[PDB]
Amino acid sequence: TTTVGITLKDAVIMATERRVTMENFIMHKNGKKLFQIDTYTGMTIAGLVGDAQVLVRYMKAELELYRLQRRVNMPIEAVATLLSNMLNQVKYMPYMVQLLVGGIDTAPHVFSIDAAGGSVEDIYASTGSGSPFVYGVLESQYSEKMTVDEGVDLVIRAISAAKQRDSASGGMIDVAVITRKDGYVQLPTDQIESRIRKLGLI
Amino acid sequence: TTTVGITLKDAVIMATERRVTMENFIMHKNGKKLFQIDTYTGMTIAGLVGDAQVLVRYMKAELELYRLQRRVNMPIEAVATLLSNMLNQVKYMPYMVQLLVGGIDTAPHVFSIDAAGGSVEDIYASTGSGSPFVYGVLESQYSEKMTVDEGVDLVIRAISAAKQRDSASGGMIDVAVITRKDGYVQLPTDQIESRIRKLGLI
Amino acid sequence: QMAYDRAITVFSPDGRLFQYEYAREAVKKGSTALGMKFANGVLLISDKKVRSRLIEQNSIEKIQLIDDYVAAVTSGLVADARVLVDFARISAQQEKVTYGSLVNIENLVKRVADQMQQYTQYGGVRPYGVSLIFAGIDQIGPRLFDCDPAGTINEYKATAIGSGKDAVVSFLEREYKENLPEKEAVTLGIKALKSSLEEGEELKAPEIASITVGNKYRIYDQEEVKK
Amino acid sequence: QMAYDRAITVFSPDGRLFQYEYAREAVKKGSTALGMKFANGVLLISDKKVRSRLIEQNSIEKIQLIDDYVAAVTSGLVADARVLVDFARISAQQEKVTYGSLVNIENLVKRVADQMQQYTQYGGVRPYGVSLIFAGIDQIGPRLFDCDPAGTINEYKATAIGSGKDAVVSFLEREYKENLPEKEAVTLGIKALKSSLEEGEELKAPEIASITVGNKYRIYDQEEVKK
Amino acid sequence: QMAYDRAITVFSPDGRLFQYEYAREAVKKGSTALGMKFANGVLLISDKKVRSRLIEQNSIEKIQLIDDYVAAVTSGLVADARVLVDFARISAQQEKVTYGSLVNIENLVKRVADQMQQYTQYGGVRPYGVSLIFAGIDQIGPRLFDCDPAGTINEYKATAIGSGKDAVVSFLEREYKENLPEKEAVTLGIKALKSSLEEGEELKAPEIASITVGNKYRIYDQEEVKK
Amino acid sequence: QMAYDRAITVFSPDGRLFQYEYAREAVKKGSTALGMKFANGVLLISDKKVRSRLIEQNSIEKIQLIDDYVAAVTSGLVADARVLVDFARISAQQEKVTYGSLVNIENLVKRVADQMQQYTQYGGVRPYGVSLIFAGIDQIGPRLFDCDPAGTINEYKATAIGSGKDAVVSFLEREYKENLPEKEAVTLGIKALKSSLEEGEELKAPEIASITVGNKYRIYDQEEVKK
Amino acid sequence: QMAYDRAITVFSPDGRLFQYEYAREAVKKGSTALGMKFANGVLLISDKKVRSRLIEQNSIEKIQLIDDYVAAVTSGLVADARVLVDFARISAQQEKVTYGSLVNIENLVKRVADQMQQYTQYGGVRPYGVSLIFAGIDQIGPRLFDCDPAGTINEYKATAIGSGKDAVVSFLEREYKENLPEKEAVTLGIKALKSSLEEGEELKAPEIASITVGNKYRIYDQEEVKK
Amino acid sequence: QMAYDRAITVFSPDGRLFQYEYAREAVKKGSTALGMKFANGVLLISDKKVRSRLIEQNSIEKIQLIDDYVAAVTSGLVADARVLVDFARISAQQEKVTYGSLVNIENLVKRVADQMQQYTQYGGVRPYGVSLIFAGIDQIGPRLFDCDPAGTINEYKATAIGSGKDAVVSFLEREYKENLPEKEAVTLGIKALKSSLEEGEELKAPEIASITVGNKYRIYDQEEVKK
Amino acid sequence: QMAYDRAITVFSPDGRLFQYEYAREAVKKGSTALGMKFANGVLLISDKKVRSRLIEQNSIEKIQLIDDYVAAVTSGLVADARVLVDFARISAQQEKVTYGSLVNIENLVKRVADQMQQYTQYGGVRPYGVSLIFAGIDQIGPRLFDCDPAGTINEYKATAIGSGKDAVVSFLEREYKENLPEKEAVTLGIKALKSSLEEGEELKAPEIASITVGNKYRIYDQEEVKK
Repeated sequence: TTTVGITLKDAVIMATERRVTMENFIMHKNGKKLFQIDTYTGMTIAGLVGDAQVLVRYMKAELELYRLQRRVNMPIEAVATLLSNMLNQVKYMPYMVQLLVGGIDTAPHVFSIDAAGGSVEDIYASTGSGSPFVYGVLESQYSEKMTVDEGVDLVIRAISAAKQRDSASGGMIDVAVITRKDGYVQLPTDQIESRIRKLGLI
Repeated sequence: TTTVGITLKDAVIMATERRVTMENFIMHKNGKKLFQIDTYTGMTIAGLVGDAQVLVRYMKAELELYRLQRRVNMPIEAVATLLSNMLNQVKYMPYMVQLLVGGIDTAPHVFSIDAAGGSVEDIYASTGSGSPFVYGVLESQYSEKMTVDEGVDLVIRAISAAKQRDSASGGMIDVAVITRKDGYVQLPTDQIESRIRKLGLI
Repeated sequence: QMAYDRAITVFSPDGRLFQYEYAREAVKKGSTALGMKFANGVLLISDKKVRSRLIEQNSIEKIQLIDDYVAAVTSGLVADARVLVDFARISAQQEKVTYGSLVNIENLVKRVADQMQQYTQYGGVRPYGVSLIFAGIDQIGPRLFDCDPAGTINEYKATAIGSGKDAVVSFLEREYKENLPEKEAVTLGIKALKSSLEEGEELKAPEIASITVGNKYRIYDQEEVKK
Repeated sequence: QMAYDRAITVFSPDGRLFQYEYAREAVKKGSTALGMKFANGVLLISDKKVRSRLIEQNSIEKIQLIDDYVAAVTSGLVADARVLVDFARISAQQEKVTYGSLVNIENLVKRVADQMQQYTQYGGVRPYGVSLIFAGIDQIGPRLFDCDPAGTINEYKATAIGSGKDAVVSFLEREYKENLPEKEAVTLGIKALKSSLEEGEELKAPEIASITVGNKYRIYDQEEVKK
Repeated sequence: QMAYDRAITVFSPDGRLFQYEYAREAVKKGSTALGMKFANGVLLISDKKVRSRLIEQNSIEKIQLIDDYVAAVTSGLVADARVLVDFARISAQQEKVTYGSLVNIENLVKRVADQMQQYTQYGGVRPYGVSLIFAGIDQIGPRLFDCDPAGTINEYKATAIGSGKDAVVSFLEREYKENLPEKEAVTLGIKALKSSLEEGEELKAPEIASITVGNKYRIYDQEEVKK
Repeated sequence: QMAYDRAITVFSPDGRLFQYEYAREAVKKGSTALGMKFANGVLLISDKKVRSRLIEQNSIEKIQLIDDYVAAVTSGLVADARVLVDFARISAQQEKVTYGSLVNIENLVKRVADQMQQYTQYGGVRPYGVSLIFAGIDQIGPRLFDCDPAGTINEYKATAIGSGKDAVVSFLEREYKENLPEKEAVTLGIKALKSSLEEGEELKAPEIASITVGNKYRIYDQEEVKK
Repeated sequence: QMAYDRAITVFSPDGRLFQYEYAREAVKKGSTALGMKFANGVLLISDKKVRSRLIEQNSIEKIQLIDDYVAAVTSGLVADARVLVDFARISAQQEKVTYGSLVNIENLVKRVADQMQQYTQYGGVRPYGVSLIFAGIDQIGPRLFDCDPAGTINEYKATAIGSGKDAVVSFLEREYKENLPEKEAVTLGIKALKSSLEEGEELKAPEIASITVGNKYRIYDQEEVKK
Repeated sequence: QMAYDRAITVFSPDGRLFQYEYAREAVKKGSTALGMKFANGVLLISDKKVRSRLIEQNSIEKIQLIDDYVAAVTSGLVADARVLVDFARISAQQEKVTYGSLVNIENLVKRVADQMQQYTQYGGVRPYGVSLIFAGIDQIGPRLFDCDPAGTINEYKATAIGSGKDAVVSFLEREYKENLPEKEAVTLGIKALKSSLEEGEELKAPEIASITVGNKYRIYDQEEVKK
Repeated sequence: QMAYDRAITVFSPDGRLFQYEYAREAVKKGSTALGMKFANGVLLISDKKVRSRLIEQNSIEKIQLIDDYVAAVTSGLVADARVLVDFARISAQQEKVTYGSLVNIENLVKRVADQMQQYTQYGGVRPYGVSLIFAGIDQIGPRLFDCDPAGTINEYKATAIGSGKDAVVSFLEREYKENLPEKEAVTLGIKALKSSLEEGEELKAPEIASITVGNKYRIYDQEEVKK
């Protein structure tokens, strides 16, 4: 698995691959690992599929409830804190997952979360077996001064590399973009294929 | 990880580094391990991040409650005792952490606390994998007669050494100062960088 | 029957529940509201009553959402209404978690009536002094329900609630039409409401909330209400 | 006895349960219905009462299915009826899970009466204000039962329920015949129903639901009902 | 005593339980039945009362089996009778499971009375409005018991139950004989029953059920009953 | 005091428990019996009352064994008596299991009174309407006790129970002698019983049961009773 | 209604809760207080009543903090007020622990009303005899609420509480203005308070507590109060 | 107050507990007894009342031991007295197990009063109708206490209990002396007892039980009592 | 209100709790006492009432210690007072265990009032018939509190309790002075006590207990009291 989430001036960008592996072979190619849990919030997952799908259902509920009762969206620091407690409470019968949380409130934010409840904010992060091949690309090409079009091409250059070196990563790339203006937006597949040919990765 | 807390005539000084390590590699560089839990009280953490973040939330609550009901701040001996019980009560399903507590009441105090609940008062202490490289610097240069400016330069000389010899320690240095006059004060990053160049550690 | 109007768990010699018929008297004290279906949609309206200028106009609204595709409005003891709506907002999430999507509405309204009938057959607890309206879109399409304090469920093409209830159903039972446009049905609704109204009073920026297939709810502002 | 008509758990000096005889008075307020066996089948009918055009005609139906081979209809407090039917729809699945197939019906009707008698010997809870009819096909064949608020069970070749109950059994006890064809028995049923009806009223598209061995239930539409 | 006839858990100044004496009045409302021992066997009889032809004649039978070597018949609140018989049919299996074989009957009748006395010394629950008869064969031989609503047990050579109870024991206390043949004892039983009967009524295909050592129960049909 | 004779848990202004004094009135309705010690033994007697010939004479006996070295007899509500005796037969086995041998009797009688006093200080439960006699042999020797509905224990050289209680203790308080032979004491007992008897009645094969050290109980037959 | 003013869980024939309307009478016995919003802030005031010089002036203050950004003041049974405030001070910490920061106030006020309504629908417990005011700053901005004994919530731009409640809202409903400076609004508040005051009395160093965005609460001393 | 003398958990308008003052009336019905300290010891005495010769004289004794260094005697409902003494005999062993030695007596008397006060503030249970005396030797020395039905504890140099209580304390408050010899104090005690006695009665082999430091209790026989 | 003075959980139409106002009447029956602060200390005094010489003078003392730096004295039902003081002596140790040192007193007094208010809002339990005084030294300094039966807390510079309460506060509200020496304040206290005293009575070796910072409590003997 390979997930990635970065942070820019007024935007957030998250991306994954789609390959899934059950029974020690490639059983599914078009899985799903990137979800919209709020109007200006998204999440990725890596690890045990069942334990992850469950959470995504819990979170979608807790956040849609809040939004209806209080009439506004929960911040991002609180979302991560809510999870941190929901996982630490069962750290001895735990969920075996790694998560990323990204969204917009007054500013962009990205959080990494472990199975025991540890939450840390960062400008960019990655999870999965292909994470290190991504950190190597970001350490060398990331720049806070970049635009959105440049950041999209980056996450693609990064995951396309993990697919070339991690056997448990593969498939078409799913990308999302978040802004206070247009909100959560999942990019069409054709725009991805276009940028790929434009970059030379096929 | 590397934390340190000392004690002077009318002040307390605490410091940490920021590096965090998840999945057996450097996943975050600007973590947080030094917290203000009261007006004249602070805490450090070392070990499992989730178990520590939880506590910091419990303590901030128990102490803000007390302060509102009773209208004054809890002493420091009591803070450490409260924890000691909250940990010994689960010594068989425990929190895997090491803590330091420092503050001001009628006088300065520093306490070290283990996972089983053992609390001990001392003039200076340190936690983390880099602790010993710090005890070696304090045994040789500490002096109760020192000022605040001298104590700040000391904790910096000490952690800067652990960073040179402990692989799990690194990042910018966060420093706090506590006095009955000015209260809890987190030093600006520029003042740290200044003293560093002034000492020759970069 | 002064001898059989003390406890909910006592039938009268004629086979009745006065403590149950009484709870239906606390509902008629509440404001008036209704709901109507139409072409590929459904809506609601409430008899907004003017209050002191000192109250924020964003909490007086009785039109409450349970999800982006379901809403409701209530009449009676306001203290209990605030509770069931929260109970509904929780039952709805249990389905989404259990089935992945609020696939039906009757699976929800049912979880409520079951909570209300519960407080009718056991002693030491009083019923709920409220009836509600539910509306929204499901796999089937536009729906519209109602619930009395005991749990009686019934699905309608239109319905009213509050004090001017009977006055409305009367008017509405005569002039209602199916598969109408949106605004064509609204002007009909405000009218049936205007009917039950006492001559001394008029309409004071009532609440409205409609919806249409493939869309979400729309609480349009008092500005458009004037029209 | 004003002194012995307050609690279910009190016998009168004559050995009676007025709170139990009272619950039987709330049943006679409900609509009328019946059930009849015949050649390799059994059926049901309900006294459909016209209502406002504003109510969806797919929820007024009192004929409720418990499984594709069992049905039922109820009279009395509608709030409680909705509950037992759900209780029955759950007890039936417990058998299928336990025995792989709803092998018998009496194993079901029994689980209900046990739930109703329970609310008759303990204080702080009122009984259920309903009696029911059950019909369906089992390993044996066509069956037909009834249940009073206390749990009294009895298997019949025919039976009625509601307000015109006694009026029907009277008519039906005289003109009933066994092993009849389907429609030949229906025309007989509507008649016994027509009997208990007041002269001022007629029949308003009643509900019917029959079944036959090796088949499933059939709710035929009002169109065929006219015939 | 209008002041001491409200609760089971209250003694009168004379040391009585009116709520207990009342439950014995609901039993005398039930049909009549009896039981008699004889040579290597024992039997039962019930005062079958004609009913509408619309009721299946395979459920009106009050003669109920608890096992292939034990039976029973009951009088009083039919809703409660149906319960204890199920309670008995369960207690009997507990023994077979615990001891491998229903070795004795008193080990069973006792488990029941204990369940009935339980509802006599605690408040918030009414007693059972029934008395029963038990018969069957054990290691000892033919047995025959009876149980009142409070748990009073007594083993008899013969006994009656219902409304014509006292009338029967009178007749039977005079003409009863031990170690008789089967039919010789039946003709005696129907007679004592015929005695308590009102002149205006006769006998309407009563129920009978006998048994003999080394055998099982035998419910012989109405055909042989005429004889 | 009509105001203080409703609940067990209410003292009268004079400091009394009428609901407790009432339970002692239900005991005086029971048959008569007594018990006497003598030389290396102790015994019991009951006022056997003739009944219908239809009842097995092996269950009318009120003399009940708790173990081969302890017995008892009871007066009052027969439904409750049957319970405590079973409670005693169970408490006795708890000792044998705990201590290997019923070493003392007071360790038993105590477990009972504790069960009876329990039903005197708590509401929602009525006391037991019985007093008992206990007799048997322990490490000490011949014993003899009694227990009232509240748990009052007292050890006697002789005692009576039932209706003719006071009449017996009167006679017996005058003519009783210690360390007597067996039959010499029996003829004394039947006499004190004969005293309390009404002139119109006589003695009808009473029950007797004696015992002696190093031996077990002996229920000798009515034959020897005539003597 | 002397027949329907004994229990909270009983509706009157007109659909009311007298035991609930009564609890609202114990509130009007308490001191007076209010709260007003303004430009980027909000405040509170209490009708400080002079007491004996023997009481420490640091505990008479009814202005209580729930957090450095939320406060409250209460009227009614002082024994219960002290409890809810502690309940609020605990609910607030549950959020900070669960969400890392008291992000909203309505998430708090709600946890309280739910605790109060709880004591209204169950028997064996009386409601709370108090209403409260809540104020503070959240992500949204200045807020201001109120809670009656049953749980009724309403958000206001201004409100009063105590005995001179109606007298204040009257004055205040006329002269209130939005987005005012700090002291400009205080002088307005003391005035509306001065209005409800009886002529014989004046103002005795009342309590005040304001706040502004990006800041914390400020309890300024009686010195500045004179001004 | 006929309106406030029904339940223990109700105060009268004057602030009283009649159900508590009543329980103190059941104590004055019991026999008389007292206790006195002296030189390095303490003792007890009871107003032995003659009974029938048929009762074993080894159980009439009210002087009960709790341990070889503590004793007690009780007055009132004998059924409850037998219970607390067992409760005391158990609390004493809990200390020996917990602390290795009954180091103090007040640690014991306290465990009792706590059990009695418990039955005074909760409904559905009546208090205990007894007061007691406790005596014995501890690390301190001779002690002597008393306990009323509610738990009131008080340590005395001397005290009485029963019916002639006030009569004794009167006499004893005048002629009591400290640090006396053993028999010198006994002759004083029997005298104060002789005082409260009615002229028609005398003293009938009363119970006595003394103790001295470094020793154990001594129940000397009636022989020495004559002296 | 004879209709609203039966249960604690019932408000009167005027919004009151008579069962709560009644408990305050049982307090005024107790002895008198007070407490006063001064220069770096605080003290207590009790209206010692002479008793029989037969009572040990080391238990009559109402001045009870909760810790070497906190004390208390109580008025009202002595049976309940003995309980709360034990409850306080336990709550204090919970803090020392939890926080290592009784850092504050209000953290203690609060745990009590919470236990008392608990018995005011639930049925089936009566409140406590006592109010108390608390005094001692904490991190802050000299403190002094009071607690009514419902949990009302208030911190004073001086206060009284008992029967002569109002009489004292009157005197004391006039002549009290702050930061006084020790004995200078005592002579003032005995005077305010002397005031409330009836002319026929005087002062009988009252109890006193003072304390000063950096020290512990001091119960000085009656000898110094004369002065």
